[PDB]
Amino acid sequence: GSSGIQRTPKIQVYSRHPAENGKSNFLNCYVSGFHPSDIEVDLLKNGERIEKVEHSDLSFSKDWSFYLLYYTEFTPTEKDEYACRVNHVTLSQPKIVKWDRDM
Amino acid sequence: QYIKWPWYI
Amino acid sequence: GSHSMRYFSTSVSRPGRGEPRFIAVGYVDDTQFVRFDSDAASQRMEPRAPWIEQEGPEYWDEETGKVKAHSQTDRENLRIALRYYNQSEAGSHTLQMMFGCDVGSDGRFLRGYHQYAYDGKDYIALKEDLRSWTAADMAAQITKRKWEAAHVAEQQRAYLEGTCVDGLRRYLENGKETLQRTDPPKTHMTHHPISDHEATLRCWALGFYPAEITLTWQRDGEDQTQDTELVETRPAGDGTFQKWAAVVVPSGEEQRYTCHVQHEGLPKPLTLRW
Repeated sequence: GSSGIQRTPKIQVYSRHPAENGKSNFLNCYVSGFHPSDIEVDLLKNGERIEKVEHSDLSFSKDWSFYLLYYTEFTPTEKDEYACRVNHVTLSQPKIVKWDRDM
Repeated sequence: QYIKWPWYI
Repeated sequence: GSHSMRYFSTSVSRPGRGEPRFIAVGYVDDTQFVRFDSDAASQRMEPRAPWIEQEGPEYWDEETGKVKAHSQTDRENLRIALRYYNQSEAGSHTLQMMFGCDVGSDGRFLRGYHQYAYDGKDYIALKEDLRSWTAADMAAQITKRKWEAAHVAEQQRAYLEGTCVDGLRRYLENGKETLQRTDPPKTHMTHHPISDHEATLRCWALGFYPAEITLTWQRDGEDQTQDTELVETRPAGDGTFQKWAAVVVPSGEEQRYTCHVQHEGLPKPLTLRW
């Protein structure tokens, strides 16, 4: 039941601090520039949805497009991979963005 | 401090 | 420098899945300090910054009242706009409002704002003179004539020059050790081979506050306006921000490129070189 000009979310997956195996950090998924505001965001650990993820209060930019930060505490390791999964009416399928410690 | 008055479209 | 206070409210209908949801957040500069969520349990304006927790029980009662009333008002405004546009009740629609003020270093009023968007595009906005309205389409012109007849602009002008300014200055004082700081960007460059012929140079800015920043690439002193990849400035989650800019360079030419960083926490803009 989308209304108004649709804008696909811009998705970034990253850590609060430069990653260091064994050191506690924060894993972030920032989604921005989207409309309408109905959206689903999850953080994944080895392809599995992380349970206690929190998010910022819905807000928006000057151009009226929305942004949200999803985040959870975590401890990077060598073997573990992380990702962000986003579903939005503009996406034909859920979009999965892998965490790359260099982005 | 929030606005004290909202009004209708 | 100058400072701003802003409140952003979003009302979203969800036909067949409940009543519309209303979310409001308040910011001083790039620091959130309150929120209200019509779906949440407390049904209260809630603190989100250390320096607003000192406000007493009457602040929270009054603020909770004003925001719950706006919540009811904008819920009804979605119904009105549906009627103005003769849109179907099957559709999901959105009403966004933004209001607040800017003040200078001495705390004098610099600008006020009071504006609405419907389904993501301009609906009606208070002009800078705080006396007249800009209406985006024929539905908003109905609202504009209504608000002209009820002198709404006089009330918003009074809020913007009075209460909005007083609150911002007060918040700036109580959170001075947090709001009047700047954190300069920590900067570095990374290098990522693409093939045997090309590598990505990425220029990083981390841990800065406020969020405003400019990163640009140059090749032999000339701007790389369009071969540069730039990401949206993003929160670290700790109250600082991050951004990077990337340029694709032919292997062996890395040293022709410079990255340039402008941030208000810097005394002079930076130049970085691989």
